[PDB]
Amino acid sequence: MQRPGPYDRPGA
Amino acid sequence: EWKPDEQGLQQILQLLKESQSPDTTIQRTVQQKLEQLNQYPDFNNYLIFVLTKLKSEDEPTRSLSGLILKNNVKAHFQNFPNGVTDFIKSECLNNIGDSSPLIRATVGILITTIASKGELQNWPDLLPKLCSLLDSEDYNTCEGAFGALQKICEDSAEILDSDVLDRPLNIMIPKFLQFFKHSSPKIRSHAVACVNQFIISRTQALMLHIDSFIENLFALAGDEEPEVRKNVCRALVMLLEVRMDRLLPHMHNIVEYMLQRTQDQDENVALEACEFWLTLAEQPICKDVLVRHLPKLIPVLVNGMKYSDIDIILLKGDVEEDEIDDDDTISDWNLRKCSAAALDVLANVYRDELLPHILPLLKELLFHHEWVVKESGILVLGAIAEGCMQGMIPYLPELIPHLIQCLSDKKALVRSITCWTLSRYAHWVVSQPPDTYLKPLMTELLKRILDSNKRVQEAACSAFATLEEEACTELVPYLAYILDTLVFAFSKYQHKNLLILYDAIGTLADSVGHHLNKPEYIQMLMPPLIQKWNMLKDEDKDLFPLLECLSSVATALQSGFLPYCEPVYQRCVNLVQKTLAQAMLNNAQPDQYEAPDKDFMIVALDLLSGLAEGLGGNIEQLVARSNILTLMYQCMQDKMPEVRQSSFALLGDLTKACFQHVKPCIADFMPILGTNLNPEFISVCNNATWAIGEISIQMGIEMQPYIPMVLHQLVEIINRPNTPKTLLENTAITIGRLGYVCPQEVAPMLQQFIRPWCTSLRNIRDNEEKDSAFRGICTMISVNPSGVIQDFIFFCDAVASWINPKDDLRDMFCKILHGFKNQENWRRFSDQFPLPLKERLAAF
Repeated sequence: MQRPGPYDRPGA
Repeated sequence: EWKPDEQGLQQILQLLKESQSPDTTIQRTVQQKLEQLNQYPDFNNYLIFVLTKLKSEDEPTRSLSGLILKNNVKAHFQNFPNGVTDFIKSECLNNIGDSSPLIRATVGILITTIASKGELQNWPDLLPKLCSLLDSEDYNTCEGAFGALQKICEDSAEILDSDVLDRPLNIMIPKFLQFFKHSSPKIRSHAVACVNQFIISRTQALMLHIDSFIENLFALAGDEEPEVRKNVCRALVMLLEVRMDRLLPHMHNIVEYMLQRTQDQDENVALEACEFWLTLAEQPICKDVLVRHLPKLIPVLVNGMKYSDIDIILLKGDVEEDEIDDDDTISDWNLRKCSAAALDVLANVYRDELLPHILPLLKELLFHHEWVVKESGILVLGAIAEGCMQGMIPYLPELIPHLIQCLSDKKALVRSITCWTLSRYAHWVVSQPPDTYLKPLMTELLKRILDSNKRVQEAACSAFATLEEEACTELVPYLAYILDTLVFAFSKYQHKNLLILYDAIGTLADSVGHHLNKPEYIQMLMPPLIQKWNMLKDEDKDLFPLLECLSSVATALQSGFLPYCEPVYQRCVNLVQKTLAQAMLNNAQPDQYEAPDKDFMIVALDLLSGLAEGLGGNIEQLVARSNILTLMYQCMQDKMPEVRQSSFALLGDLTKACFQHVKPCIADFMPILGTNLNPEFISVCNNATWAIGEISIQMGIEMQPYIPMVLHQLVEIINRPNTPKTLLENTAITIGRLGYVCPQEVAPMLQQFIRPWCTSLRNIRDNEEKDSAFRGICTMISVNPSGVIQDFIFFCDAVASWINPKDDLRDMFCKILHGFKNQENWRRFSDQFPLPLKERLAAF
């Protein structure tokens, strides 16, 4: 749902 | 005892030597020779022999022999004879302390994989052996024993926690703790690494000793060794999440030490430390324990949000401006990601209270001349946005223009992070007069959608999609430019960015709605979409987003989509059909046919339901000419919840229009629909209720038999307060619709559902669904007033939730209110509400 971000953890 | 024969041994050694050749053909051929010789019963035994007895052989050859023995174990251990298995076990335990660290590492993994492949009860003496061997006077045996022990604990924590081998941990945990004192740093690192595996499991052998554990852990805190500090930080993170009570008395000192570690010179130690801030911010006590440390913590976290030199080099940010492995490397978690996330959650918990600490830093970073510092400042301003918006607003009139300038900065990284930050402030931007901030923002964002740099393109598309979601109808005057640039993007983009471009276009359709239905927009947007649709084959996974995008377009365009409907529709059917066919084939013979990807039929049903929704009655002449009905029936017969959900959605849409062709299949649908309802697969149950509502309101009074079988299930659903609000609201809506079309079966049940029915439907905004549901409840009360005597307050609340309803609905409410005020009570009920609602009741 939520868009890519700069502090996204791999394996959202 | 066992012995090798000399020529066989020598041939095996020659193969191991040749395995080190750079020639891939030599590698392949000797791998083939080895795969053949694996047939020999004692081949693996010669292999361990080379690893262990031929100390004279060079260490690379020995190491590779061990590694390939490990592979043979993982593949074939279950068919090894007992003799060679015993030889392997005994011999590798005899050489666990060999001098070379490489040999000792290979033996460690060999022992670990032997123990993991078999059950520990297949090698019961292993743990006592390793425990007793830790007490070695020789260093190397001790070190190898502890290493293999660490690997075993990491791979096999649960089996060790089981009764398997009589609670071994009850002796091991005291042993490991005793070795926190050991002189060698490597041994201490192994000890903490082993103990850490049993914190999150809350293993009794450890939780019986947490006092000693934390005492020795603090005694160990001052270690020089980076590995020891890494593992100590990891242990404290886990203990915070689990046994927080014990850490709490020492929380001030732990916080100070962990901040010191957050500033550690080693990047791994720093990362482990940052995990502490993330996990602490999740504990309820954080907003009371950490406040005193904010002025020392925020500057650290902020300072950690700069790129490392390695990231700058990998990102090529150093280069002037006049791939997949790059992403692999960048994306991976690191100090920058973790610091930013920690600051984000700290913002969420402290809100305006955190602003006076960070803002003086931020107003220095934002206008710094070093581009790395400016970039970190942009990231800081974007991170705290979500939690700190209410206190940040006064500065947005000053910051947003400068961010809009930064969207034109020379460095690509600055541009991308600026896009993301402006996305974070999209809502406030939209709240302002459009010409002042929104129009400049979207102009610059669209100019960046066509940026030279691909990550800038991705950031721009994400930011613009979020901005569209905030803007909604505000976009419409600029829609020509939005469409022009996006359809141009199709002519430029590449597959990795094309899916986020689909996200942008689908969001545009969703947010703009029917305003998108103009001939110029249609003939501008559709040709490229159908070009991609013709390009993709049915098997292409890239087809999922496209259809997921196209559905939105199809609904937004409503009847304007009609010229492009038929070829889409047809294909959309075939897809699901295919997936059904293979699926049942796979069910008949799983070896002959693999299970097909359910996503194709799921997205096909979604697109087809949206297409029916958009086109209304115009889709009748297609569904009449299709097997579609049977197919979706099977989709709701399928056990998988997603396809059931999608098929019930399609049933509801084909019931909104073209019900006349669905009707003969109701006798087949209704039993399984009602049966599927109650088990409450949340989304599936929700769509099932909604479909029942549609089909009931379509059927009318003729629905006689299908009401008993669904009504009991529905009131059972209403009996469950654990139901999510959407599901319960739709349950109440459909209860009302059923009460409208077929009151006689619903007559007993008013007392059971009226209260939650009120409390749910009071928060839905007066649409036809609510209209028909209230019509139903009015019918029900007219049929049985006795069922609501003790609940008229809820009826009054529900009726008051309507804001200026239709005249006939208003009259129904009015007449029934003037009914049960006669049939004091009505005055007292109306007195329960504030002035607006009571006034509405009086006016009615």
